[PDB]
Amino acid sequence: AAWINEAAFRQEGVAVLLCVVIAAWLDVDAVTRVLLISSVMLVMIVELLNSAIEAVVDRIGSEYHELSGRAKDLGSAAVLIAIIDAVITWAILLWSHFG
Amino acid sequence: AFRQEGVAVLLCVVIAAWLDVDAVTRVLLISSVMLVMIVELLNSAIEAVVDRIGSEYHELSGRAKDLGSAAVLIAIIDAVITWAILLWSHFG
Amino acid sequence: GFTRIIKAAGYSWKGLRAAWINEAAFRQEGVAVLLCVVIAAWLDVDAVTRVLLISSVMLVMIVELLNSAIEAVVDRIGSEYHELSGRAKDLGSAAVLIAIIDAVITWAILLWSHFG
Ligand SMILES: CCCCCCC/C=C/CCCCCC(=O)OC[C@@H](O)CO
Ligand SMILES: CCCCCCC/C=C\CCCCCC(=O)OC[C@@H](O)CO
Ligand SMILES: CCCCCCC/C=C\CCCCCC(=O)OC[C@@H](O)CO
Ligand SMILES: CCCCCCC/C=C\CCCCCC(=O)OC[C@@H](O)CO
Ligand SMILES: CCCCCCC/C=C\CCCCCC(=O)OC[C@@H](O)CO
Ligand SMILES: CCCCCCC/C=C\CCCCCC(=O)OC[C@@H](O)CO
Ligand SMILES: CCCCCCC/C=C\CCCCCC(=O)OC[C@@H](O)CO
Ligand SMILES: CCCCCCC/C=C\CCCCCC(=O)OC[C@@H](O)CO
Ligand SMILES: CCCCCCC/C=C\CCCCCC(=O)OC[C@@H](O)CO
Ligand SMILES: CCCCCCC/C=C\CCCCCC(=O)OC[C@@H](O)CO
Ligand SMILES: CCCCCCC/C=C\CCCCCC(=O)OC[C@@H](O)CO
Ligand SMILES: CCCCCCC/C=C\CCCCCC(=O)OC[C@@H](O)CO
Repeated sequence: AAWINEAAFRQEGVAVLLCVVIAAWLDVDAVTRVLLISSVMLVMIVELLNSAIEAVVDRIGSEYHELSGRAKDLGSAAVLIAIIDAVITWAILLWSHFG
Repeated sequence: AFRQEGVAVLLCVVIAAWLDVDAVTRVLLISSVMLVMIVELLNSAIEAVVDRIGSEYHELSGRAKDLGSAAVLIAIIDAVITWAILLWSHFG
Repeated sequence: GFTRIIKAAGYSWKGLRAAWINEAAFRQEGVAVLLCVVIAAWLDVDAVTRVLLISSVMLVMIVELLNSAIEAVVDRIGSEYHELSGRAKDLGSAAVLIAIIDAVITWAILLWSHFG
């Protein structure tokens, strides 16, 4: 409900969205296509969960606590691992596809 | 309801075993369903925190539940795309 | 932008570092994950199987980190509200254990079909 109107989410969304379109056009087999799409959708999923966690922390207050920062650091780490999994997925699958 | 969610899993698992597909297709079909559960469980956990922070509404209280529900939505969508693509290929 | 990434990549490193430093269980988990990838990378399998073997154990790490974040929130709130902090932790722990089960099963089935 109107969270999709922030810049960072739009660039993240459009990046993921763009990959799904690309994956939908590539001449690959079904299992590869599913994996190409799954890897980038997971990034969007995890980022949504990371932002959701961040919302809960900011909800509590602006006064800083060590665990408040750590929850955000762990959420970011989850996204990073997701992004790496996506790059690796496309790397392994689309290697030697152009030729 | 996780009660119906659990039976929904079994049905997908039963169908997955029913169809004459190889191990890779079988792992993809079921994992996608399992990812929904994981995200839902994670979303439900986030919700449990929000609800005890306060019984009041806040800009950030409801913003979390939306982003969490969005994550579940994206997971369910990915699951449908997977079952569509694979079954289409299987019955090609 | 380019500077958003440096800032976000920095929080990620603090996340992984703090998670590593604070628990032996996490360190041993990261080792188990790291090995599994190395093994997956060297196996003589097709590209989709390779990705499946890698992708799954990665998901374990992802869910682990997300859950650890959620745990940090309920500990932040304090002792008083504990009981629904308990349910949030129970839910998140289910997500972690499910993901690990999926990883274990996936590796079993796939390595079975290949070596068998
Ligand atoms: C920084 C050095 C390591 C970086 C590794 C990243 C890309 C390489 C991945 C593994 C390639 C090394 C050979 C292992 C392997 O894949 O065996 C498969 C074999 O069937 C043909 O290569
Ligand atoms: C209610 C709207 C839901 C989405 C609208 C319909 C989308 C059409 C198909 C579902 C996913 C297709 C994505 C993959 C694709 O385009 O390749 C198709 C081809 O691989 C079939 O094997
Ligand atoms: C500066 C623009 C960057 C664009 C993003 C990168 C583009 C990636 C791939 C471009 C080619 C699209 C795939 C076309 C293709 O493989 O053909 C599919 C097959 O059905 C042809 O009959
Ligand atoms: C080796 C060839 C790879 C070809 C491209 C594969 C890219 C796959 C996934 C990357 C898309 C991630 C989109 C989300 C994103 O970047 O936002 C996260 C970050 O900007 C927020 O801090
Ligand atoms: C185009 C951008 C590249 C981005 C960097 C990707 C680094 C991460 C993982 C590297 C794994 C790719 C190699 C996998 C592979 O298929 O080996 C090559 C082999 O198929 C050729 O015989
Ligand atoms: C021969 C086997 C096919 C017969 C069709 C019977 C289908 C029965 C159950 C299908 C799976 C149940 C769970 C899937 C599901 O609920 O997806 C809905 C999803 O959009 C979440 O609302
Ligand atoms: C060919 C028949 C099988 C179709 C399988 C398609 C898989 C789609 C979704 C899999 C996950 C099921 C999750 C069910 C769910 O969360 O719905 C419950 C809720 O929406 C009802 O209020
Ligand atoms: C050899 C390594 C295997 C392939 C992975 C290579 C890494 C490629 C791109 C990663 C850089 C993007 C950094 C994204 C990031 O900072 O995450 C943001 C997140 O933590 C908070 O939104
Ligand atoms: C194969 C692609 C991803 C490979 C990594 C899989 C899991 C990701 C990270 C595992 C934990 C890395 C954190 C290491 C770290 O920060 O330790 C610092 C500490 O030892 C300093 O004393
Ligand atoms: C908690 C248990 C998780 C354990 C994590 C580390 C062990 C997991 C997988 C490693 C066992 C694979 C052994 C088979 C293998 O490596 O194939 C050999 C292949 O290269 C044939 O030459
Ligand atoms: C925390 C981030 C750490 C990132 C770790 C980097 C990932 C390392 C290896 C993943 C890529 C494996 C490439 C597999 C490969 O090259 O084998 C190709 C072989 O089949 C040739 O036919
Ligand atoms: C077949 C053996 C059981 C395996 C369980 C896996 C089934 C799939 C999803 C179940 C997740 C369990 C989450 C339910 C739960 O924890 O509720 C209890 C707790 O949250 C408060 O009562």
